[PDB]
Amino acid sequence: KVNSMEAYQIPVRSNEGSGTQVFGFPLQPGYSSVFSRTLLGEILNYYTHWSGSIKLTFM
Amino acid sequence: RVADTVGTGPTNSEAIPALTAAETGHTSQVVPGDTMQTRHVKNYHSRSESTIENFLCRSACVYFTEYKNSGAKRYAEWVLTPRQAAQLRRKLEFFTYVRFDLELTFVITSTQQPSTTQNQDAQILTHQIMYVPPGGPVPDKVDSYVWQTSTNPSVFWTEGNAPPRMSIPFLSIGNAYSNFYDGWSEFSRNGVYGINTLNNMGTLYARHVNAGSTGPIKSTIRIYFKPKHVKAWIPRPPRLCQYEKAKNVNFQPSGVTTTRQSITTMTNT
Amino acid sequence: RVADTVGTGPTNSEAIPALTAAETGHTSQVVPGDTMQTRHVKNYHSRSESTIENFLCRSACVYFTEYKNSGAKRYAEWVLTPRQAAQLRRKLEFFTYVRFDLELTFVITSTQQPSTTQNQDAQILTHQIMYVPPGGPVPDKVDSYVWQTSTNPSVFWTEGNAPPRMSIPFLSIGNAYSNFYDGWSEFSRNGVYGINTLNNMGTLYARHVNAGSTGPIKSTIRIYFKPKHVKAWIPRPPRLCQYEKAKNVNFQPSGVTTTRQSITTMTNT
Amino acid sequence: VASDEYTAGGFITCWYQTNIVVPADAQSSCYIMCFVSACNDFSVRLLKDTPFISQQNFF
Amino acid sequence: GAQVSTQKTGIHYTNINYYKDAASNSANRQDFTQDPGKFTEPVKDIMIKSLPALN
Amino acid sequence: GAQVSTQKTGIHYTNINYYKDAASNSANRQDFTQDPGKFTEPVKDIMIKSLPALN
Amino acid sequence: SDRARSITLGNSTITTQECANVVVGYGVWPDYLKDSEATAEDQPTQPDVATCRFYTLDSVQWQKTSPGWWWKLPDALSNLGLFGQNMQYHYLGRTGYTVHVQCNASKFHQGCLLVVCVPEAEMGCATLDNTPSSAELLGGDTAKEFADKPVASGSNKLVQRVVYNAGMGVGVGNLTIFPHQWINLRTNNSATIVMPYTNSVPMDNMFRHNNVTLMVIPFVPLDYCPGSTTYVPITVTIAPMCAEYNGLRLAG
Amino acid sequence: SDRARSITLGNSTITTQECANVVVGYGVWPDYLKDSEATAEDQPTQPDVATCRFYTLDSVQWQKTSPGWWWKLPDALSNLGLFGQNMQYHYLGRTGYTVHVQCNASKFHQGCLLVVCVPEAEMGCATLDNTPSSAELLGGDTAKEFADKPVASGSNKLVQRVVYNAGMGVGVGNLTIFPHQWINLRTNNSATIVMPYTNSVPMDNMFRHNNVTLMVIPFVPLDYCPGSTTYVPITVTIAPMCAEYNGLRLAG
Ligand SMILES: O=C(O)c1ccc(NS(=O)(=O)c2ccc(N3C(=O)c4ccccc4C3=O)cc2)cc1
Ligand SMILES: *C(=O)CCCCCCCCCCCCC
Ligand SMILES: *C(=O)CCCCCCCCCCCCC
Repeated sequence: KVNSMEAYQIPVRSNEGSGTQVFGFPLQPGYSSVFSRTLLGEILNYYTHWSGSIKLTFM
Repeated sequence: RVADTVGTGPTNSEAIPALTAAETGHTSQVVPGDTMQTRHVKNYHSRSESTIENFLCRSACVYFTEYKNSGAKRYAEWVLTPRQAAQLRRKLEFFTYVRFDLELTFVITSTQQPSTTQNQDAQILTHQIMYVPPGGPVPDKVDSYVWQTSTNPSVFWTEGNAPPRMSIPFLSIGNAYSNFYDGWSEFSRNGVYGINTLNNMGTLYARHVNAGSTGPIKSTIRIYFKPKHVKAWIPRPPRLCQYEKAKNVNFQPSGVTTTRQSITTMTNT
Repeated sequence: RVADTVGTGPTNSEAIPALTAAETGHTSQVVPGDTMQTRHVKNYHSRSESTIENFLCRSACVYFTEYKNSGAKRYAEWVLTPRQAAQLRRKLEFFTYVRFDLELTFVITSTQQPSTTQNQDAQILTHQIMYVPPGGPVPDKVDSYVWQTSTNPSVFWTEGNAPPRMSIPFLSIGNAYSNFYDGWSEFSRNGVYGINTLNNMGTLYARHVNAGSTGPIKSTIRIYFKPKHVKAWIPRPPRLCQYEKAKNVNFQPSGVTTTRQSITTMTNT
Repeated sequence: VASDEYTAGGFITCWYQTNIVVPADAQSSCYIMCFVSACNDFSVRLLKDTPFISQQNFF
Repeated sequence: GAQVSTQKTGIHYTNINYYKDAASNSANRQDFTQDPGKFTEPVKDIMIKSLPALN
Repeated sequence: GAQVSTQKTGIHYTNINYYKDAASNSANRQDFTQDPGKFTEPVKDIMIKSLPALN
Repeated sequence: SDRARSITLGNSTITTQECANVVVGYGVWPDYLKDSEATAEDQPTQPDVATCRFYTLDSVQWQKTSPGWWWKLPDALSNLGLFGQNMQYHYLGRTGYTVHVQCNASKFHQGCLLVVCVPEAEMGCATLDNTPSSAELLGGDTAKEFADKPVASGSNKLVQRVVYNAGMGVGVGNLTIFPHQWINLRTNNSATIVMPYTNSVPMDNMFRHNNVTLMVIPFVPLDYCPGSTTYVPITVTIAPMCAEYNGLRLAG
Repeated sequence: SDRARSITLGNSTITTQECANVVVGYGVWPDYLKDSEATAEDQPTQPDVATCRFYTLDSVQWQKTSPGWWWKLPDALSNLGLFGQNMQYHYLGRTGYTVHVQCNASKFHQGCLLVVCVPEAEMGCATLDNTPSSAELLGGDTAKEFADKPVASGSNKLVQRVVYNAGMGVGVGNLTIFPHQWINLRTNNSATIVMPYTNSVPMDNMFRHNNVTLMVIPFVPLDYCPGSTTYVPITVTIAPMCAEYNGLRLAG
């Protein structure tokens, strides 16, 4: 998926019931597979310490 | 720098800061008090380590060459570029255009080479490093007339002293150095691509000024670049692939990220 | 500082300063004039040697490692802690929480190693000591790309000069370093106990930058820590037992004091 | 920035609150894209080399 | 001709320039001005949070 | 920007700071404030010597 | 007069007839976290009178040979009341304590106890290349006991418990720099210490860090003649002070 | 514009794009108990942001034949969070609610729901000389369902559940004097009611009295053509408002 554009896409669909999970990943930029190569995450592998709030947007 | 959190109570309002349109190409200015109840916090944190003149202003080894006081390879030649070595190169390529003054520092070491010479007894070595601006004579041997240094900057250094250093101005003919060039130098659009003369800044030569010993000694000179007085414009995504060549942007296709088991798993593989 | 004795004459009073209750957890504030006739003395004594920034502010050897310019063990690795060596460690553990800036000083020496190499003739040695903050690349050999030092602090030192030194800020993520931790880092309360990440402060690497000689030379680097700008909170009883491990508080049970013949004898055994 | 269990971050998860509902002749499979950025109270500290660029020889 | 400036703290220091070239001077470490509004919010119309981004 | 302070005696010295970091400065040797009353007398009620500790 | 005391926190009230004053910490009384020392940006939970009130722990007999006892503070109240139900739903919290130890005996009995609240009392292991397990350090309102003889070194996850080293490798007679009182049976029958929150971080998780440890140690053994009561209990009572919690999540 | 809404309570935030305003009670917004209406003399516990925040209950499918559902308010949150841990340690408490019901469907679906909060909805029994058991009235965050046909009379402790009498013996079309909104699928996808505390006593025990009952009743059935989504859930989200508790005791 990493060798395609399918990495960036998160599946959601019509399914029976609700309360099923869509995704989960841990908060830890600059370590996690998900966040280490993001633009935020690569200004954060040059640093040992980090502080503050992070905002995720979904579209 | 860092801003202070402001306290917030309950809401029930026609305001909708959380909802946004990300199609507009605008990063939302939502702060935590918008989406939840927060307390007032005083922050005393600073953004002083993430200045561009902190990030780029540390010495970094760019190259090293070797030369001997006997046989072939009597001197070392190097065309000054910060693109031979990966680590410095990657940092500068967070930007399209940069402008800075260098400080060169040289760590010159010498090592005795195996031989069957009886009764070696080195004298102290003195080394000459000669900076030659673009154009003009190039030494073709140790003991040419080019090492006179009538108008070429040069330093002499005897062993067991502090590393030499010298400052270099900003030497571009342009108003900034460019780290990327999407063109040809020829009007026909033939020949090498991505080659430009905005980043010329001469060649460096290094030799021994004496062979102290009867036996062979080989020296290694390491060049360190330290940007200072930096200004930078137009930021770019970091390099994702390993570099291949020093004159090209050529790459082997690399995956976006490393893998993991599922889209719900909380560990890396 | 030291207070002046005040003269006192005879008493016969309902005052009872000598009698007290020590069950209250209060140390009595009795002075000598209370219990006897004293003269007035002017004291000019000071308590300036017993300041915390005098007690802890002297260089102390914490560790030493060896490395060679040939064969195996080409470099030395050490994780910075003041807990390898007994004397410094004991002094800091008069307190629970401490906060200070380091000054590192390195005494680097070299010793010729026995060999059957004919016609040895060393050049001066240059050494590189590289500080690597927590995380990031670790050298796995002499001549890796990690010794470029593009963004890792590093010093170079040629023999027969003054010891290098550098200052380090207070690097804790907490508001003080802790010398004791009564917990686990895991929420399950499993794994190692007393392990915490408040006291991380990277790893130190050291190597030769050249092998000067044809024969083998082995170097020894000794690291000295000097606290400065110290603040300390919550005092603790001194360590009574010998230390066993550098990560644990583990001990062999030791008697309270050394013995003597009787409870009326005026000599030690 | 690096993995430590003393400075664990937490977990970010997503669930269906309600099913995806579509009419006939519209795809019942959709995607979400995620974005990440820092807030204005964010800061970083203590420079170090990045683990993400390497070389075996000069280029 | 000495400059006196404040140090980075959780006092002051003195500096004299010794050379006739301004490329010989020590690095500028204490410049902390910033403006993220070029790269965030480059939109022509002013976005107000607590109002629809698109009407 | 020099500080002039008194020396330890039974005169004065001059000091200039040369660096832009306040962790580069020499150690603070002459801070002599103290307060033993946190560790001695931590009791809530005020103890007066020359009066019973317990009535 | 000076020997009578009453302390009211929430529902609870304690009253003593023999009292040695109240020791207060390092001269610092419990307070709520300031907004100039805070790091966490959420609004705190402050339950008030549902957490901050006295809780009695189990009593333990004082015998002629008894070595001493210890309780590790947030994890000795972790199953009790809504104090225990706020620290498993929240990631963070900070609190001070008021510790009150009772022990009454006749005027024909003798003995002396040292009651200390020791910040970050990290304790050794019998085997020198292991560290203790969490089932050898933590009770849950049951007291752990010291020993009078060295713990043998096996392949143990046992604590090295000896009274004279205090399980920490220090002299036990030097534990008097920590906030303390003595219960001497011919004087007083109770001891009160008020601890403030001591840590190097403004709030901390309470299910993997114990920032205080109470220890009650006989220095003079219990002694009495035939015909007297032979069972003398020691009861410990502990009240939170200015408890806060932050970081609401699921239970666990 | 008028259709966008955001409600923030504690951690939680709800956002809707289609909204019919917010109905507020009888024009009374939740408030804390006054000291001129109070009877109990102890200091209240007011947990604040640990109780007063949105809790999602289990979803339930809306089918072409569905009769309706009900949840009895304090006893549908009794196992959830620290709301559930304050009402079993205290004898008393009082709270208002914000109830938010969600149900989204396409523009090719149709149907209509009535969402009512009914004070003291006492419900009949199938057998006329018995009263219902507490396992037929109370879910626990699972919804109880109405029936479309009369419940047969046996020797039952069953509820008499019929939609058209509403289980109370009244016309179902007259439930519009209670605070209410309609979810009509061609207009809006959510409904918000804010109830104040309604009782004839200033505080009351919450484990044997349910002072409100939410009911969601189809008046126009769900209908759609082949090719559309066949599963349409209805999610209920409920937040306490100004919760207080008094009378701290043991759990139970
Ligand atoms: O130590 C550093 O500062 C230093 C070490 C390695 C380095 N980058 S590298 O890609 O790992 C690299 C690794 C080895 C060599 N290299 C040699 O070791 C060598 C030996 C003899 C002739 C030529 C060379 C030569 O190109 C060049 C580069 C940069 C600097
Ligand atoms: C302004 O520059 C005058 C202030 C006093 C100067 C003291 C100068 C210190 C020693 C000389 C440095 C000269 C460098 C070329
Ligand atoms: C205040 O600092 C000015 C007082 C006179 C300064 C004399 C300076 C001595 C020589 C320069 C030291 C500079 C260190 C960077």
